[PDB]
Amino acid sequence: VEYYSLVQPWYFSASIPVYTGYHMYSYALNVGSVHPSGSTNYGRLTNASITVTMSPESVVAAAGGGNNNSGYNEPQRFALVVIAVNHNVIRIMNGSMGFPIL
Amino acid sequence: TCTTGAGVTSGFIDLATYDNLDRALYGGKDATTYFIKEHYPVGWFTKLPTM
Amino acid sequence: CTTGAGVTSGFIDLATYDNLDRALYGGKDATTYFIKEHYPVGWFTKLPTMATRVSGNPAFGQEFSVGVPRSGDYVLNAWLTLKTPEIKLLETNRLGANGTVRWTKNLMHNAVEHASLTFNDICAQQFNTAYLDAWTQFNMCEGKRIGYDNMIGNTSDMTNPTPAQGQDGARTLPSKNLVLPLPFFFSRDCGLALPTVVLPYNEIRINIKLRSLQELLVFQNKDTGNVIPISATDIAGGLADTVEAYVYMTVGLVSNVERCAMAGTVRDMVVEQMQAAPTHIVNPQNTNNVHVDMRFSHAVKALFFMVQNVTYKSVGSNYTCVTPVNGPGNTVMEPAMSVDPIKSASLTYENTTRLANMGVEYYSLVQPWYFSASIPVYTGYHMYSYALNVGSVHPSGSTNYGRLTNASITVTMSPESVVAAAGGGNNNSGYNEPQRFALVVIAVNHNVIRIMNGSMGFPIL
Amino acid sequence: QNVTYKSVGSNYTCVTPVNGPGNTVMEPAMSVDPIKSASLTYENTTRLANMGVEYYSLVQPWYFSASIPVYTGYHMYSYALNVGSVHPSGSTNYGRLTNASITVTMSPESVVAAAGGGNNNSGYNEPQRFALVVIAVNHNVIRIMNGSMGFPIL
Amino acid sequence: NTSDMTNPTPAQGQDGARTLPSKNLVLPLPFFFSRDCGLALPTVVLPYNEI
Amino acid sequence: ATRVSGNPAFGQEFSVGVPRSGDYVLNAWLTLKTPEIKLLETNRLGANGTV
Amino acid sequence: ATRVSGNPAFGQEFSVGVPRSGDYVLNAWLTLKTPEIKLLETNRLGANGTV
Amino acid sequence: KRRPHAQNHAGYKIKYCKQVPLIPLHGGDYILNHWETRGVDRMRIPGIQHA
Repeated sequence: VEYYSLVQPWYFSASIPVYTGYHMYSYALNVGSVHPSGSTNYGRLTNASITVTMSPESVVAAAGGGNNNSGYNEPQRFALVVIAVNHNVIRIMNGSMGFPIL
Repeated sequence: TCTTGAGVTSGFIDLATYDNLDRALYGGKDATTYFIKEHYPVGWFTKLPTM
Repeated sequence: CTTGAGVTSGFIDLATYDNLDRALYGGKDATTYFIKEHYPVGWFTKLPTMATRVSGNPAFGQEFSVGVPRSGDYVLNAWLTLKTPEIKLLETNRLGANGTVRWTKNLMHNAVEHASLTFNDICAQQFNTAYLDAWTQFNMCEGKRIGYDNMIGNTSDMTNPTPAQGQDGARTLPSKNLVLPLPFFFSRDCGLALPTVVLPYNEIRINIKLRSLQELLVFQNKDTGNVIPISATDIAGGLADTVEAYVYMTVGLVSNVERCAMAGTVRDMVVEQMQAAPTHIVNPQNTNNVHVDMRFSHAVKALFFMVQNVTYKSVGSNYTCVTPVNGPGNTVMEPAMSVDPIKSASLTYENTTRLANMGVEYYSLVQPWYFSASIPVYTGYHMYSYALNVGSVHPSGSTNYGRLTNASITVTMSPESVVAAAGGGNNNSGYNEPQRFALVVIAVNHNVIRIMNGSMGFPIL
Repeated sequence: QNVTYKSVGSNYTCVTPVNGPGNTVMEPAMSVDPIKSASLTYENTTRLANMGVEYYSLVQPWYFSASIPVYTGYHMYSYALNVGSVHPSGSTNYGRLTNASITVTMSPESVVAAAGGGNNNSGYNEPQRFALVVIAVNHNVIRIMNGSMGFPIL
Repeated sequence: NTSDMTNPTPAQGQDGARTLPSKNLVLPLPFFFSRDCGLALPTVVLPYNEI
Repeated sequence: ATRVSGNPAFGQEFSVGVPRSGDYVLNAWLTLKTPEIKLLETNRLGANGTV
Repeated sequence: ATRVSGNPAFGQEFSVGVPRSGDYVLNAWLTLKTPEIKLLETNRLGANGTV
Repeated sequence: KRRPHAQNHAGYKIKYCKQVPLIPLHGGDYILNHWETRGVDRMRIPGIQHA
């Protein structure tokens, strides 16, 4: 997880997060650059999956039993969220806008 | 002699992934490429602090 | 899991290649796997059939004969079924309260001695209990061992001693049918089958002599571990001399395309017979070695020699130097001292010793490990083999005894057997009574059987 | 192989055997193979991924062998359809193939047995040490001529 | 230098008996090909080298 | 990156061969798992000792 | 095996495709991890109950 | 005594290492076929719909 957290943001991102989490992976050489770079089209790709492994701290904090002012005094619930950023083409003509390829 | 296996299957799959949007964004003979930096001469000079 | 290998990983293994790989694999004429060649086979069927009894009614302690039915092109499987009687002890027995009754070890392979198969009126094959025990202990296909030990007795229920009715153990030995396959030359391999359609002028018959029930039941003493003969009044219901026993054989039917084509032609088949040397009594107290002169006729293949404890006729298949005794828990246990009486053995031709005085462990373990399909799990069962594969139907290395002169086998006994022969042991020691031993030698040989003009005979004899 | 004591032998489990009731050897409660997973690598190309230890223990002997071990450990991987077949079958030659690597992962039982402190009659009463051994079976050609033997290709 | 490895820890008998955590650290390797994207090793063009 | 000389160890020198068969190598980094440090009470400095 | 339909679950039926790009396929096995079972005193059988 | 026979020439082991393409055999999967491409509708009139 440290690889996603630090290495790629250090190499080919604008900055590095200062909080725990926010694991990123981008095919492009610069996420902030508006100019297109290396990327893959998931439309022509078959089923793709992402596998994630939890941590002993997470599995012990999921249950309660924590003492006072420990945060995990009550059982804790987690959720997984994934966001994807892509490119698209918009065309302006005849006083109107629309996607030529959608 | 050894036996090495050129590129990665995942990279080959990503390269094979190609549609109209990718054809519009990339490709073409006139398209420039990375990993190659053009070099041009620069003027010759020196600098020095002065009281 | 996360398997990133993929199919493409094997391309490197496919690509790597050298002179060794070129010599081993490759070539235009080299065969390939993943493609199985298919060839047609004959059209036939098989089904069980009752065998026709032609000799009265079978009974214990007597000999009964059964013919082979016709109308079947080939017969390639024979077995016997027998329903054992129900045994229940009585408090009025001779041994009193201290007395148990149990079935002998290997109930089948016992009560069947000198079973013979005859063509017309000529004895063609014959085997007995020693050969049955040796063959089933040496050429046993593992996986079917449990089935065999459940179908020929020794099912841990028939062999458990049962005390009298008034004692703690009042269980009665169950009356369940048991089956024994008959090992014959046609039953050895599918390729060897009897042409019944081609032999209509010979009466193919099977002669089976059972054994008296007196020596089939072990009447053990509870404390001293002694054995005495069983009597009719000892057990409830008496002894039923008559018994229902049947013989089943499997027949095969084939089409006319070849069943008539092969008729009218001389056919030569190779078969395996049995030769048994006369039994010799051995007394280890007087002599330390015993020489037995062996005389056989055809190309011998294997020699099985064992020493059997013959103190009591009731107990059978006892090749140990000490008889079994009753144990705690209403079960039979082998005594503490139980080792094979043979210490060493050697083989002599003329006056020249082909085999030196090798240890018993050689014949016990090394020879079965190399030239057999199984290793015996009981003490005794000593084998020598002249062939690479004993169980192979195809002929292998073998030496004819017809042109070979007198040959001898010398057995040097063990001090354990010497001390077990003399009695003086305490209760449940097995050798409390003096012990007597006998030596048995069995040989397996090839032979040629010719079918011609609707009859069979031995061209060599 | 457990190598804590030189006197003991063929101790391929994570805990040494201990004396038990009835003057018989008794295998302690915690006795499992230290290997949890293994994989192969061909010059930065994993031919075999991080497969489970049970795979090598059971599936491979079931398909490409003649028996299955009755003791812990004893992991194999065969390039050939039949291991016991003397006739040649599928195999790869390492002469024309560059450096290859084997990777193994330990187990929580192994790491807890490495440190001592276990109670009496547990096997891991003292710190435990382990050693990894690899064996390979290969083919060769022997030429007999002029009353002598040698390797035509070595 | 994350106030964990660089913070001194007293012995077990003192108040501070914490153990230094064992984690993984990553160091980029400054090389001429890593300096810029336009500078990269042509591995496909170099088959007779050993890097 | 393929290893060519044993395994890494403190106070030792090890070489790693760059994986060939690629097209453009442009970035490299080294990851290292630090050990676990636990001070004892038998040290030379005794109570006045920090690690 | 190429997953092309759903996910495994108890009491349901799922179908899995055979991967292509292989010259020959000659084997197949299915692996599954058993869950964890713990007994409780709140069982309908009370103390006289085992699972 | 006859002359012993053994391999004498050391052969020609070419230095460096060779390459194999390591390409998927058929490529039927991992890739669509210009149809059923998710997120795009091929059966659409050109963008003159907004004209």
